[PDB]
Amino acid sequence: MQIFVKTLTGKTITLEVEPSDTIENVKAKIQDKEGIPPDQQRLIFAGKQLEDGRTLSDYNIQKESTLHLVLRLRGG
Amino acid sequence: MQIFVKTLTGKTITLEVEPSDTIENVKAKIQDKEGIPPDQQRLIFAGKQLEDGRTLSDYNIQKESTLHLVLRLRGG
Amino acid sequence: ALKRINKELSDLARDPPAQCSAGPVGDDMFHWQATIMGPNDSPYQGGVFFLTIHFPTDYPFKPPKVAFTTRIYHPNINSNGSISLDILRSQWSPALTISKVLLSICSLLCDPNPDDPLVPEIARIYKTDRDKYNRISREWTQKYAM
Amino acid sequence: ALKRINKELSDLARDPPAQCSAGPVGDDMFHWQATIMGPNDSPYQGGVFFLTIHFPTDYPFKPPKVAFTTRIYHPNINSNGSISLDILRSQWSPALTISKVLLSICSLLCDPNPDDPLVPEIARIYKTDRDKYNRISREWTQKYAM
Repeated sequence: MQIFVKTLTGKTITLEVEPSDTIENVKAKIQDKEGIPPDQQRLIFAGKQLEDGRTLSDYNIQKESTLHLVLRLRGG
Repeated sequence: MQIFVKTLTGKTITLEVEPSDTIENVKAKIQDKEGIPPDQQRLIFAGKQLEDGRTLSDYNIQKESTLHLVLRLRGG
Repeated sequence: ALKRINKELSDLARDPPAQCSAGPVGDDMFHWQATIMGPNDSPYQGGVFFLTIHFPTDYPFKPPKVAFTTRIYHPNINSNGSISLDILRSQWSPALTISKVLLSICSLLCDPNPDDPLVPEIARIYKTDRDKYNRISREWTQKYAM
Repeated sequence: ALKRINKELSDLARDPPAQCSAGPVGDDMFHWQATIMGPNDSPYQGGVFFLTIHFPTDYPFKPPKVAFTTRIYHPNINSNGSISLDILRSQWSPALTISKVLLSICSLLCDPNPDDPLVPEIARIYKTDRDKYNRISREWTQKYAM
């Protein structure tokens, strides 16, 4: 399955995933392409902030859905 | 004469006034110090909401009395 | 109202608002949760702001109740998250959509209406000292919106 | 705070920080403006960077609010000029001085803290591609700091 992640710079990431992939797995794929650790990743979809231990189908994310990647500051 | 105005943020304003000063004049003094127009001003004392066309002595407000300044929304 | 709520929900699906998203929190269509990215122009940039949307039974005859859950420094938005926007009250139209409401809110963040404020002290700062307002607004974005 | 602000202001007068300066912008002691020369070692060399310092009423119990007004390419400094330095937040001490804060900032420019970044993409570049970070950092110095 194919989904999109939109960054604050206006770039679009193109990921290959499955509906059973966790939000943790997705952040790991985003790290493969962008080199940003999941630490500093934060995903938004359908008004929700996506939790790491849930799957894409839990949030009913489907093909061609666009996720929003934003900052996750631990305050430094 | 000296009176105090307490705001919702917990700040205390210190005003210089006279017993014959109208509530309109007092709100104008509050504007001088806080920059809030009388529009958005609302004063409470002795269980009453203070009317603009009456004097401090009408409400028998005297030295060291503390007035309460609260919001006056016109609804926007 | 349920059919109207679904049509709107799907509509966002085909043409999704940039830097915005919304959905039912759970299984209740009437109660939605939404996010707004701090607008690029604004001092809110980089913050993510969460909002709640509740649709009245009489919707769309009556406007949705919308509030901030994330804390924000705005003349038109109070500590409890309540919003002073015309579209939510006097100027509501059944013709209007949540997407429009979210767009209106984003615009509100870029350009506040100080003259008819919800917080008088913030409006005063925005008016007489824009630098201080931009500086404080930024402090709150990092403090509460990151 | 006013006496403390004056003592600090004068202190810089007797022992002035090299490649740094600060003062009240105008007649308000609480609001100061400061400059930092790009450190000789760093890729920021030759740039002049301006900063704002605002002292809280409770200073020095509470830290001064410091931000860049000049644009800069740094992992620890964002587009809005906000600074992620420990001394400004968790590690503040009333014992500390603006001179120390400016010194700390200069050190920060020489050696960024990527692992705890304010801009993740820049930190990634500094970490995996230092040459690209040094090259881009130089581009911005001329573009924005000269």
